[PDB]
Amino acid sequence: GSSGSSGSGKKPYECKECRKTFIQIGHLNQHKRVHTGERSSGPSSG
Ligand SMILES: [Zn+2]
Repeated sequence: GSSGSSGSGKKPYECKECRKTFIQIGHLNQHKRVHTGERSSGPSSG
């Protein structure tokens, strides 16, 4: 099951939704906001 190639060294930041990292705080400062809402839009949805 679990698996992961070699790498993924100490990462900078880490989102909460897409759990994505960011080299610079600026790129995240804006992204973080992008996660305003649009939640629970998977099942029984388009
Ligand atoms: Zn995100």
